Amino acid sequence: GAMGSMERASLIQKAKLAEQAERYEDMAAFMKGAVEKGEELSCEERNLLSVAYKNVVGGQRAAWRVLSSIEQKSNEEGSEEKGPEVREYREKVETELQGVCDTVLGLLDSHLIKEAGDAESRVFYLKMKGDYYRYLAEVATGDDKKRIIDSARSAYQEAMDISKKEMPPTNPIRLGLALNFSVFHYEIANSPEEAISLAKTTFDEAMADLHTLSEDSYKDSTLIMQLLRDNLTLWT
Amino acid sequence: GAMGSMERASLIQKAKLAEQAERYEDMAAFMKGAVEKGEELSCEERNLLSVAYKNVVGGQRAAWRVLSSIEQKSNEEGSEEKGPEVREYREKVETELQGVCDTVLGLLDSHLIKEAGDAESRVFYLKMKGDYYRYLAEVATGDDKKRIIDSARSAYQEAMDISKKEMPPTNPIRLGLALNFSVFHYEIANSPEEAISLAKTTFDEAMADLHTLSEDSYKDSTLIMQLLRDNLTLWT
Amino acid sequence: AHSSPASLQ
Amino acid sequence: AHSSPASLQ
Ligand SMILES: [Cl-]
Ligand SMILES: [Cl-]
Ligand SMILES: [Mg+2]
Ligand SMILES: [Mg+2]
Ligand code: NA
Ligand code: NA
Ligand code: NA
Ligand code: NA
Repeated sequence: GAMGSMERASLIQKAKLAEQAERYEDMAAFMKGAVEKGEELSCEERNLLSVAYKNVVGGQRAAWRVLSSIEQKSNEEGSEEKGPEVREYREKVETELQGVCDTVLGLLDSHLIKEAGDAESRVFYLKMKGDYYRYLAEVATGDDKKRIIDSARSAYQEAMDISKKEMPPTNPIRLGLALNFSVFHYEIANSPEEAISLAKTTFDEAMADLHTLSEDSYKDSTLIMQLLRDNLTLWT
Repeated sequence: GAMGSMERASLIQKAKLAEQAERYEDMAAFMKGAVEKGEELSCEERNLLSVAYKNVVGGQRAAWRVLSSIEQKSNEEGSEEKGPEVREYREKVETELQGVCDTVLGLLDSHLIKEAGDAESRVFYLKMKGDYYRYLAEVATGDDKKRIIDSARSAYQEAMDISKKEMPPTNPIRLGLALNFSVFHYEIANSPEEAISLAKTTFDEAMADLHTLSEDSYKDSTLIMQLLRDNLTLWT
Repeated sequence: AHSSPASLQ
Repeated sequence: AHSSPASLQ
């Protein structure tokens, strides 16, 4: 790897600089290099890894959606033929997106998840695994679509089982996991009722635990709770 | 070049798709491929080329400014030593910026400018040449700084001479050229009075020619005139 | 729909 | 200071 010669601490320092500069591709390459040093990641480092790749794939997902919409319009009745270019370029963006998802899933499999024993790290990584299979599912169309969806579901479910046993209902990782599993149900698995039920139960159980929290933890938890509420308002 | 096998028309079509998707690196690669087909560019194609590379270098310039500011703070009295990482990463971004500028200047030199005979194309390209030397000047510090600055000045001056002889004072290319030469004077050449004089004369001569214009041309011209006014308000 | 922020405390 | 838009008619 091109980062093999750089110190772990230098990679982390540069990842933070890249974040400040909004250079998320650089940030992701630095954090990939840090992961490949083979040591477990701290909480802050796990968050840097996620921020970097979420922003990279986020740009690709937004582009893919624009191109897919153009492609779908080109396939309506009355639309003039324009040749293979729209499909080709959508496929180019899609392949690059898939490559990023595969890179992240590779890092989680070699060897972040197997070395993660504490609930906060293990749930974070399993959530990430569900998320990047979900992003793969958003563009999947062929024989592997069902297996991609089930890989996302399985990762989220393992994370949910751990989070319910080991974390308080207000924990931001537990909340963000439930939020994203609910989005998976609604947008990927054609299960809007499950999505709504999960969002509601998650929100209500967090509400009843807010009284235990400091001012700062309250702000962290309520920020994610508002996203659950926003989704429920959209879906109901 | 990786675009050598793709039809010119397909490259232009994909450049427009990449613009819609905000995939400006892709857009620039497509337009570079189109330029390398060896045919002159139409007005629309010249604008696609400029949009693509302006957005690419724009992200690099913004990142460079963030990193340069961090680096300068690290060199104040009382600042703790943090090692070579900030300088290294600033240099990485700077080298990538320089590479993009060199690519653009290479396209203009081989062979866009020499084949451009009409004032609208020749002025547009010479303006671009001044602009990308100006971006090089923004990061230049060593023995080549003076020669980079003079290369920007020379390109802008040749463009100005043609635009004053061949274009009306309201022409958007002429206006944008004058705007950017004024920014060159203020920000690069340490000549704020020349910058202010150029912006004022340019604005006043355009104002006196607006009466000749259609509604749509009036809107094009006044949009650039407002930027001259905005700069004068900042500088005076 | 909104998904989670990347950074979670 | 503001510089020119990239696209110029
Ligand atoms: Cl393509
Ligand atoms: Cl670096
Ligand atoms: Mg616990
Ligand atoms: Mg004329
Ligand atoms: Na060190
Ligand atoms: Na076509
Ligand atoms: Na064709
Ligand atoms: Na250091």
